[PDB]
Amino acid sequence: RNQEERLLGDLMQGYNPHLRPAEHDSDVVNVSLKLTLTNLISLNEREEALTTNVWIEMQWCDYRLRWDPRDYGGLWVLRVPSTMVWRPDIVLENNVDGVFEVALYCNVLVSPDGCVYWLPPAIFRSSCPVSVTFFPFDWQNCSLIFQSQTYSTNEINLQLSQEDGQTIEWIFIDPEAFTENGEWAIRHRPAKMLLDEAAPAEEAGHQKVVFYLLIQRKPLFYVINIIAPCVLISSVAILIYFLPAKAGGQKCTVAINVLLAQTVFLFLVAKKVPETSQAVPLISKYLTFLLVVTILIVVNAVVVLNVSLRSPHTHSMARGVRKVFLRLLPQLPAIQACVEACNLIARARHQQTHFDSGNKEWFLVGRVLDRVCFLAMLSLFVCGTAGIFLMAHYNRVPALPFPGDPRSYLPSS
Amino acid sequence: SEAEGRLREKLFSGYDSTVRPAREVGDRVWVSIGLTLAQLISLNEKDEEMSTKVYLDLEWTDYRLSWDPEEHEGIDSLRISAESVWLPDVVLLNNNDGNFDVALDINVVVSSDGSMRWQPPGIYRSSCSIQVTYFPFDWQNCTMVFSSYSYDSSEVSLQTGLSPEGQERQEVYIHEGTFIENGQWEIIHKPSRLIQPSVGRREEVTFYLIIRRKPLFYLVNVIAPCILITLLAIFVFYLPPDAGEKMGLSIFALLTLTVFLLLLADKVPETSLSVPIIIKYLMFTMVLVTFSVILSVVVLNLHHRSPHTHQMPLWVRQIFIHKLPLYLGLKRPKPEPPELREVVSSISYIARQLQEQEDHDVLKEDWQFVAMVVDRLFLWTFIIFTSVGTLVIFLDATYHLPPADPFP
Amino acid sequence: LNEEERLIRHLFEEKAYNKELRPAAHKESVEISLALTLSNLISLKEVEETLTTNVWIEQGWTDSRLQWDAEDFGNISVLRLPADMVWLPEIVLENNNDGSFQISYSCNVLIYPSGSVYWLPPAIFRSSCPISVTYFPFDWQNCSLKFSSLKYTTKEITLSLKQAEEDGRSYPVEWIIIDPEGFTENGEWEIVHRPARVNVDPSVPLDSPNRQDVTFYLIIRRKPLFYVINILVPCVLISFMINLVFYLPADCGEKTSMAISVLLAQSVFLLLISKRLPATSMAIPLIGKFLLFGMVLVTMVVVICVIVLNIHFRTPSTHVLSEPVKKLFLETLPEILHQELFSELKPAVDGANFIVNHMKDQNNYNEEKDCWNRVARTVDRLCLFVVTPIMVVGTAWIFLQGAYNQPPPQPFPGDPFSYLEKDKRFI
Amino acid sequence: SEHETRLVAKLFEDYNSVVRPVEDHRQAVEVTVGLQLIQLINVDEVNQIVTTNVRLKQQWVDYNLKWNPDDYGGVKKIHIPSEKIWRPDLVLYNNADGDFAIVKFTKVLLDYTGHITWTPPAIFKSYCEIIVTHFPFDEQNCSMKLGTWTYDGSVVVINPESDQPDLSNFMESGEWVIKESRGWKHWVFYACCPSTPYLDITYHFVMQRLPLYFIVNVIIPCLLFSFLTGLVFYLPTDSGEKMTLSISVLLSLTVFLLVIVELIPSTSSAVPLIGKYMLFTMVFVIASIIITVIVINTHHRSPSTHVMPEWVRKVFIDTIPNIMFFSTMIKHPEVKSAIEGIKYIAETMKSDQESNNAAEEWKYVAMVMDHILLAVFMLVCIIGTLAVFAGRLIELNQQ
Amino acid sequence: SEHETRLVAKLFEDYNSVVRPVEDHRQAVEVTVGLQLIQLINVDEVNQIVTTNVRLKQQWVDYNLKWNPDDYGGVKKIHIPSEKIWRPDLVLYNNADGDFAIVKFTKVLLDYTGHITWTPPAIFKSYCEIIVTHFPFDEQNCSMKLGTWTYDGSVVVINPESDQPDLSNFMESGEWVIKESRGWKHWVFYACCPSTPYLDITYHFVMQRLPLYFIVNVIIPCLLFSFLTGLVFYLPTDSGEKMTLSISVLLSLTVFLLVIVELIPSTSSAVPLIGKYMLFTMVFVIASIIITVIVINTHHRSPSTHVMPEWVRKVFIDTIPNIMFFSTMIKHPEVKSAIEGIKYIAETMKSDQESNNAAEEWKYVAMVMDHILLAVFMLVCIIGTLAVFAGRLIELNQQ
Repeated sequence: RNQEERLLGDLMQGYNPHLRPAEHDSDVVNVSLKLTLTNLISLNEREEALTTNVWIEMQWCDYRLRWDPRDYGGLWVLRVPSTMVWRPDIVLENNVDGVFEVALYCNVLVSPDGCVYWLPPAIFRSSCPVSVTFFPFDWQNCSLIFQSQTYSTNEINLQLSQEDGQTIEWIFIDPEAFTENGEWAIRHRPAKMLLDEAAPAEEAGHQKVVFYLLIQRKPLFYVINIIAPCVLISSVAILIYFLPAKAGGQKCTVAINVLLAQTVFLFLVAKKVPETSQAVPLISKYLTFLLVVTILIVVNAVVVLNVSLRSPHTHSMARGVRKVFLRLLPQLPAIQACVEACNLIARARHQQTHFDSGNKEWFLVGRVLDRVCFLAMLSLFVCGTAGIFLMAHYNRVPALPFPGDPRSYLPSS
Repeated sequence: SEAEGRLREKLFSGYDSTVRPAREVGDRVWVSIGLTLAQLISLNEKDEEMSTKVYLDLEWTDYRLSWDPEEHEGIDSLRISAESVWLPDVVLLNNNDGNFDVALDINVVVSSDGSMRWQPPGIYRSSCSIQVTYFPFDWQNCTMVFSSYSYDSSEVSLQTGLSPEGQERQEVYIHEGTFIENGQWEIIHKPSRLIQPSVGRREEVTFYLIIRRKPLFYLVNVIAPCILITLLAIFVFYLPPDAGEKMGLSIFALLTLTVFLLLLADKVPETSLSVPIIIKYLMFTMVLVTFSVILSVVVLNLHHRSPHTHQMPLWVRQIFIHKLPLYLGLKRPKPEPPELREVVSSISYIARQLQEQEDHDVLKEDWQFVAMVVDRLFLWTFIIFTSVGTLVIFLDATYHLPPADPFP
Repeated sequence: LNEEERLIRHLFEEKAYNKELRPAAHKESVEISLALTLSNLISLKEVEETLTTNVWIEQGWTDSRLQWDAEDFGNISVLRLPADMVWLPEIVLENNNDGSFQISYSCNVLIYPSGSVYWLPPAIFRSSCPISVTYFPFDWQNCSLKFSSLKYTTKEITLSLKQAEEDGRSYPVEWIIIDPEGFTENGEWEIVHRPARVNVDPSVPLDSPNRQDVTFYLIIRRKPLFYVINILVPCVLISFMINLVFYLPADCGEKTSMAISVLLAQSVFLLLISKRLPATSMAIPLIGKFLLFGMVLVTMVVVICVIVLNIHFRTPSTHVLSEPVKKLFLETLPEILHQELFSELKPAVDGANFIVNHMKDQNNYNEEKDCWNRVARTVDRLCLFVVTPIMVVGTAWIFLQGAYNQPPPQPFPGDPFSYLEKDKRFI
Repeated sequence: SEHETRLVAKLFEDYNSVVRPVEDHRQAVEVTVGLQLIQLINVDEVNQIVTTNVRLKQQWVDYNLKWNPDDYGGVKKIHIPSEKIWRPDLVLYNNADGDFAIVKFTKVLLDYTGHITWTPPAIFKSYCEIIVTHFPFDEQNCSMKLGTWTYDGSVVVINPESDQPDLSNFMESGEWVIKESRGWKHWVFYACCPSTPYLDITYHFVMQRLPLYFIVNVIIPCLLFSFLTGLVFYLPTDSGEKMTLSISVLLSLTVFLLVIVELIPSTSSAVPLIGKYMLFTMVFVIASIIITVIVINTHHRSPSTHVMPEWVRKVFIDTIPNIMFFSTMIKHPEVKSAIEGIKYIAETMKSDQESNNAAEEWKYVAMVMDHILLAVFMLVCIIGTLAVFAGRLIELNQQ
Repeated sequence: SEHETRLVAKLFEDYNSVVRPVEDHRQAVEVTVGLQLIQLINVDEVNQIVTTNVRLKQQWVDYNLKWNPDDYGGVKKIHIPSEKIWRPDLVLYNNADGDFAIVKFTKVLLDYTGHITWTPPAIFKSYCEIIVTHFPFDEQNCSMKLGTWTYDGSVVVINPESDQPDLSNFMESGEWVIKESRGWKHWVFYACCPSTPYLDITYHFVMQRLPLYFIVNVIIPCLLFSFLTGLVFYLPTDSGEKMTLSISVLLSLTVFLLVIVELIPSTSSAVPLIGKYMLFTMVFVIASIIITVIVINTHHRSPSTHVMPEWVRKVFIDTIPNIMFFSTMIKHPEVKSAIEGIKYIAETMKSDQESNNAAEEWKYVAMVMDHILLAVFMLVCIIGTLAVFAGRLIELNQQ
């Protein structure tokens, strides 16, 4: 390490890490920025926070750190602690946890022409406003915004990195380091350099580099574990129309219990969606629709039971019985005491028969009402389910990363 | 004082706090370790971690920090910042949160002969393997292992710190005047033992805490409701089949037990080397209520047997109408012209119909009496099974006691 | 130049201040005056048994090394310095349970020409407060903030309370200061007593730093309107519906189902209430005692409903209605609680006789059924009049134990002093 | 730059960061203080703590950090570590579970005229008292009291940069909308320092909650169950399902009440109106249960056990239909034994018909009571629904 | 020790900790790396993070930290702070929720030959892909990739100390059993540095979950509730309690589905075994409900409103004997009025008898349907439970 020690001593004599590498004032230091996503750790939708493992590559050139390799035994690279060199204070502006800087302050790699290469790792928790309108068949547009916390445009030039003639306008993904998230698939990964032209040229954070991640959820877990259970348990509600309209038929028990089950499912769904109010989730609207359908099922079960268990002595309605029969076809001296008692017996049996006939008419009326309302509620349930699920199905990610920009922002090859 | 300043300047002239105080090569630094428990903060069984607040008591000798009090205006003791003197690298080896060091940097008391006494505070989270078998009637043996991280036995040798009573005191000190007992745990034993390595670790000082849980919370909140629900499950067999409420009672008792298990899951440990006795009791009760549901379905099936379709086997008649009722005390109450021609025919038909209805009713009553005998037999069987199982589990729990000796 | 710059150069460079040395002779003790200003009682977590408080801790002493003549420095009469530039008594909260002994923000010290050092750092302290659950939600708690020096013993420093002056008479501030310009009231806890004491333990040795301490106590009373409205009233109203099963008939009315549903509601209440309090074994909560008593009562009422349904659905073909039971449960208790004519006609007369006998047997069967039903109703009314008084009395007793609980008139039992500002003890 | 190195060497040769940077110790340091709200992270209601991301811009002038740009190659501005210079000791008075003072020491922009600008970021977790009265249609005012801790107004004067805090870089929140924001300067006399006033700037933010989430997840199911309550009185007593409906609706309202308990702080300053609604519907269902028990008991009174009171036959049989509409309701031993048996049969059936008539009268009374109670309870449910919510809703829609 | 004090003063008078500790810059530093797993703190499946307590033993020779013991009183080994010397910068590539490198800088043991041993502790929170296919009987392979960050293989060479991690101080876990453990060295070319290879050592641990907790707390209740599904078909239709049983079972399985869903990651790479079982028993119970509704409808089919189809009579009454313990099923006008009354009574009982008999035919059809369905559903329960679990169970008992 004689040559490395000699070079470090020579370079660090008189070097101020707190002063910019501007040989002449009014010079601007070009800082190239590249991002390598190693693992998309999570997207916490409740906190609206994207946790990502990244390597943030920062390149610049310090004129003070130049040397001739021939004077140092052919040494062509030096690992220096990043605290002893000047750095551009590049920070993630849209962090949520207050952590602005990188995690590990690893070494920089200085080259003989003075060009410094820093590539620290970081676990960044950025702010991602989550759109919930198509949950769980949704895609999210998260951003990582990088800017200098100290220096303005007149002091540094924050540009995207350039390969051999090509600008790397995308988040890099090395196959030797990337791990795929089991819930989120990265569809588009562009990068942009944003400089508000009319902004002050003296304030620090106005030139930014924004790395966008368009990520699509993999909804297999939510369909298998949440949606299909809800659909089937709601279909159980439809079965009460076939149960008899008498004691022991147990219509209301079934209907209210499936209502409780659907409320439990609403509780489960509410845990996994933010408390924002820009829109109602798709699954939440479907759950509310199912709840209303079950409530109307309860209402009609009560009405049908009331009509069926109506006593003949209570009241009768000639118009009501007529209308169901219309719809039924499309749907498809001791002798004196002896004779007195015999007449009383016969008249009592006649009254019993008339009462039974009235009860039977009411029972048929209730059955017809239940049958006509069955088809209407089945149509309502099927139509609502189909419409909501098609609305889910047609929420595709946009073809291009930016609307109005014909470019794809993908690597050449 | 100026005398103190001059003394401190003299002592720390050419003094290296990173160099162990060994006057000769091969010399050992003897360190005495004691512990004072200020508060047993908690024992989290889910994380399997014991949180405590303690005051260490570390004592050793630094030959470089000795002086003559007569030459320094009678100063015989100093309170020096702990970062200005060499410290033993004593750490809690079995910590759970990754924190090894003490909570606060305080003064070391240095005597004129070079004796160093350091009593730092420490909020520690040590690992404890929870024996879950008798939870919540359990006692835990939670250890705090203190050892030098770097220095080996040939460099720094540990020993147990003696209280002012001397006699090589081997115990965690607790000041009974100020110590506030934990509301969930009672300290039964609190020894301290110097574990020396075989012939690769180094010497350590382990402070053990045998702590017995106080199970009143779980008795009130879990055990007694379970006993009540089980007693309710017994009485489904005394309910008539005609009420039409056996299924509701038994099933909703099962639902209540499931609710209790799920809302108790937030308190029990989550290891898999054993099953808690309370979880065993809950599983036993759930299985018993499930069997109660099954046999209630059987009784309801027997009660509603249509006489005209189901003919009673003669063996059923002998066992369940003649033999068992005597043993169960369920004695049956019963010890066992043209117009005139047509009227006569009609009246004969009425009499025959009422005879047929009477025979049907007799068979139906026999079936219902069989169902009733079966119901009473199941009532007694469930009373026996419930009482025996509950007694066995409760005696197994109650006879689990903390040890009388810290180290069998 | 600045007289501040000249004064700092005089005190710290010319005189060579050493912050590691106490401002006293070797065998002399420094007097530290301590006061506490409560800015906000952030929370009292019962499950964790932790009091989080926002407090300004006022420390004062005299450093004769940091004195100057104001005339020699442009009549400068105060100087702000970093706390790390001067010797500090290093007062810490001994009662912390999170491990944060020190103040939060190490602000500047103010030094005056007389040599008096005045420090008022703020802090957010999380102290251990053991909780009494016996009267929850009508409970009061007694938390304490104990302050002491772990770096110095009673030989080296002397803790004492701040002294204030009124009309030239000096008194000690024996209470937590409540600045109206910097205090915010807690919506759940009201402060009843806020004393302050200097404790010296004669049991521990003189060379122990734990011998002396200054303790600031907060006796606080919970405001129970939230729990009364949201928890107690629903649970009590649900519990008292168990009386309604006794009015339900034994055929249509689902007595057992309603009663066990009340039991399920009580179980849900109990299990969700157990999570709002610690799992200590010192006592059972008041609400917990009420819910256990109610659950036992509901279990008894369900057993009673089972027995009543058993009695109601009895028949002549299974049970014999004894005359003692009949008289007891239908007369005694209800009163206090409130030749062709031979041969061709033999078929006719035989059929008529059989039909008549069948009707008589059916009538007797029905009357026996009705008698059993009335016996069951009498049992139901008796059980109502036996159970409802017991439940009302138990509920009233438990909640009157709850309501009549109040803090002691004095902060410390056995000490007549009120520790109030109006009763300042001049000395 | 070499000239910048020379300048920074010149500025900090005899510099003292402890001393207030003014020419004379008798004059005060003038500090311009401005707050920039970057994001409202959280408004935790149970703990009553508001977490915000902010930038705390502080501008002042340092007397000893001036230079002539001509003597240093025309350098007019530099960037200096903030730890090397005197700074104001701004502290957030109402800190709850955060840092009292700035802990992240960014760099300061220093002009040749001595003007320093320092814009540190902070995550402030301050104490907002949560007025729960109109939850979830509630409006919260949260303050941030910032002031120099150890410097009184005579030695350091803080001034607000502008009346309103800077919301130019504010990321809009999905749960809250800031209606008003304003900073007020205050000269406060504290008991610790009676003789001198201490200055503070209190930046307050009025926030209106966006209630759609709680409307969908809490209010709508609860309203549906409240509507479900009313249908018990239209359900017949012969179905044997009134009690199941009533107690099931009750159980659901309990679980909703004990989640809304979890969603609200346990303070006693006020009772939430959502809690008022839940208590209202709980009492409503319990009255429904009691009255249903009365109806069920009425439906199975019989002449064998209960005699019809005159007032019941006066009201519910003739007076109630006036408002409603229904139906308003050779002798031989064996031979003579047969005749007497036929007499017994006739008498038995006549008595049974009379008993059935009385039972039907009781059922009709139960039926008219059920109709009256259906109407009354549906109207009461609608009135209680509107009365609780109409106030805040019309106030906010008129706002 | 005065000898050691002099030695430590001499060794660090002109020491530089920035440069690699080699005599010549062209040679690489040979580092021996060894992982010691002290404890497996946690395996979070939902967040897919493995928390482990470890000791990262590192051994290497420093050229400029050698001495002759004879010159220093025979001192041959010393303990020095690690922060003052050059160290390898070993980084955990797959860090998820923790520190990338060592943050506890414990002392290093330095020999007189320049050999340095540094054994810092760490709490690594690494990323492990959690395969849920066989949960709660699953096996997880979790890796830890450790490598020098800024030093390539040409300047610093890391070697494994042993083929396996050191488990001699491993505290046995109450939830996982380590089946196999192995450390592999890899030479990897990264796009950032395409010229030279970077070295890493990946230590992987295969872990078998102990399933007793999830068996007792989840699986057994689910088995108990699924066993009650088929028993609805043994309940009579006249009890009016079939729906109670079926619906309560459905609600309990819904609650347990919520419990299981809160226990697994939301990844879409596989469906869990327990989730497959839950969905199977849900479809099972819902099918039971549908055919129970059909059975109840058949039982209550009024003969006046429904004619018995001859195919139904053939299939259920005629066919399907199986166990047939079943049965298979002068001249006054007053006298004239008496004749008419008696005839009317007789004909009414005739009609009632025939209607009742047709009703019992319907009930018998329902009974035989219930008897077939009971056997079918009871067998399907065992077959489905075995077909779900037994494959993984026999795999584990056979491996």
